[PDB]
Amino acid sequence: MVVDQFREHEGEIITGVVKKVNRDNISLDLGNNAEAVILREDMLPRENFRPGDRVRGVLYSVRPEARGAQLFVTRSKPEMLIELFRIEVPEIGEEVIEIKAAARDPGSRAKIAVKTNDKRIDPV
Amino acid sequence: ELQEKLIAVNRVSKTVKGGRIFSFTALTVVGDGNGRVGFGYGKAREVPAAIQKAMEKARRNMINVALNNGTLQHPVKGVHTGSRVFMQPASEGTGIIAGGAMRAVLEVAGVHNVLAKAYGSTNPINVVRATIDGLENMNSPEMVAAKRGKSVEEILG
Amino acid sequence: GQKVHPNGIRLGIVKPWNSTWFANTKEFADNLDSDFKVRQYLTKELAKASVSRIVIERPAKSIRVTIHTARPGIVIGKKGEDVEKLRKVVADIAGVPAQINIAEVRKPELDAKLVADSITSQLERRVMFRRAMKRAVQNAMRLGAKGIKVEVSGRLGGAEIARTEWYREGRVPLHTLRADIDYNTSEAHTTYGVIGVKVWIFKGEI
Amino acid sequence: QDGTFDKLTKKEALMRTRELEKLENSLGGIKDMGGLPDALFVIDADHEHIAIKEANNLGIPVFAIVDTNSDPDGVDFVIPGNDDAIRAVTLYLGAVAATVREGRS
RNA sequence: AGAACCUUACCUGGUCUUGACAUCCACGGAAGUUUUCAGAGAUGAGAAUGUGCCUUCGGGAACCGUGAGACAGGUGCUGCAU
RNA sequence: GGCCGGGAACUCAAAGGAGACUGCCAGUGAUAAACUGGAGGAAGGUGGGGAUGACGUCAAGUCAUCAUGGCCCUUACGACC
RNA sequence: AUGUUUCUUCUUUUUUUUUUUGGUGAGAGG
Repeated sequence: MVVDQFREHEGEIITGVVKKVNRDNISLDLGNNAEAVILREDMLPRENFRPGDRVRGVLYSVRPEARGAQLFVTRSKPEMLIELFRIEVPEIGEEVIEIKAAARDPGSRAKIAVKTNDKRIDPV
Repeated sequence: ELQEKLIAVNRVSKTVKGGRIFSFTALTVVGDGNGRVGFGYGKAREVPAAIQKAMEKARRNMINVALNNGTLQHPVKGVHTGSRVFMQPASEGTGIIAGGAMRAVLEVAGVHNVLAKAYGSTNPINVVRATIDGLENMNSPEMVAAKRGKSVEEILG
Repeated sequence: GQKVHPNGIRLGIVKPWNSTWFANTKEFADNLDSDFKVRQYLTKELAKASVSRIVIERPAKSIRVTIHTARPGIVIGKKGEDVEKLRKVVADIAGVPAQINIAEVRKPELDAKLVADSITSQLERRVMFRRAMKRAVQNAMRLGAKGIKVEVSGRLGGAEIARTEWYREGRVPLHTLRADIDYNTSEAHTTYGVIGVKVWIFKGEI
Repeated sequence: QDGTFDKLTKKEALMRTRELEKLENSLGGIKDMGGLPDALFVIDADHEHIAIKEANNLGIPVFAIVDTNSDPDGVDFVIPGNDDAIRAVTLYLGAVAATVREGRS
């Protein structure tokens, strides 16, 4: 029910504490006995996390698996860029500006395409 | 970005049976420095909010002037209600002087070569309406080659 | 002649009293005598200790003082030896063992007393009082407290004539006793007068 | 739809339904709109003149059916046509619905 | 929310001036205690005698004197200084 | 002599609440608002009353409740009887 | 019907935490 109430978080930028760092994944503690995973492909190429570090990432998939991590978090995919812009730009959160497309080379360069219906606002 | 420049402060009041409460009419101007000019009208019950509420209209009042080589085009009449200011040409005179409380307005358009003289009544309020209105009906030689003649290059010689 | 305290009209029904213990009329005196002058000596030393309320509940042949601060690290000082120094200077005064309850708050900046002496701690050196208040007011606004009307008094700005103004943000109950709003006041006596302060910070409801 | 009565008195909640319904019909089904649209269709400009004033200050292109009595000072698309009919305005509304049938794909 | 002394800050007279009260400095007196008085009372003039606890036991906190004091005291004014 | 038993009915005693809202009926009125009659009830339209004194005016009073800038007395305007 | 004189102002800069199960007696192995 907590995950259902956090329907926004399941999709937006959840914040976790690094519990364990393995070679292939990072285990995050979200609180309330919820554990999330960032896979190696879901990390930025130059990030180095330590146990106890705070990490933000987009919850891009919830899997009802009988074993393993249920919550998959990304920092590399384009959704991380879109949701960071939604939080940092009020005009995107208010649906005044729309992000139409996002292309990303994680930890190097990204492009976002923005549109607005209000001729008084410069979306760029 | 908006390149703020702020000028005006003077009290206005209301005089109610309680008393007279000093509202603060404050004016400014907003522009790029390379063609987009437009201001906002602001007032509050203090000074720092009035310069902030005048900002939002100046975001939506920017009017372009087709800045030719960072100056004017040709001598235009900025006559409005209270001031009859001319916009005298000075083609790279390299002198940035205009009227009092108009000079700080014509830093935000960007120019460096123009003459002026506020004909009539020395008021700071009719300036910012006219110093865009003088700039408004002003047109670069291309647009008044786009209409008159129906030969662009022949007025260009 | 205006401005009754919503404090004194709402004590007990929503907010507990600042002293609760029984006495007869005959021992109303000696119980009362201890309360003022040691809180005088409490406010002398724990003025910099950021305290919120001092409820003194002294039962028959007993006394307990519930000190409500937010930085007890300077109240206990080191190894709690200064807590007994609060206790040795009160035991031979009232003649009764006076035990001390430093029960702290987790949040200092949502308190009526702390915002009052905040400007007063920075009034000594001449500050533009609006930004000084605005900072604390905004901080206390965004931190959950849904209403604030904040006051300063004296001769603000090095003035001579009478001046007072208030900054309204949110809900202020003075005709609804059900809701939750506090108020305090301290003073600033210096080489130019007494520059005073009131506050009305609103917390909530039932 | 589930509670709204068991948290206060029954007398209060009909004022809420008064607040709900009169802000339902007057805010319409426009709560899931994008806030600032790209166009706004005007049927008549006699007393909806505040819109064509307001829709012009943000550069939003907005239409207009005109009749004999109103002025084009402010509107963009002056289209003639009588504003007093029941089926004909729906014939106009059936015409734009053919365009809005392309205005989804 | 109560003018016989008091309250009382006003007046007459008689008085001490580091002072009714506070903290500190040197030293003394221990502190304490009843009573005879010049006198309106104030204040000041006296006699009998006493001495709990800690003892780092070359003496100290609780009380007053005499001397220098920093100050103390202000119902003396300004509510248009707050 | 409720004085001596008895009683938990009952006045009184004191607590947490139940009790009121134009809820219902009809006329009128713009299907609204709404006034006021009919009903029962302990009470009928904020049931009677108190507490709470908005923004502010009198730059209204107080320095003699207390605080406190300057001022003066500080062998006195301070102190005692 | 009458109601002095000289007297009242105006807004954009200040703000560190945090806490230092032993003994005795006998026997035996090397």
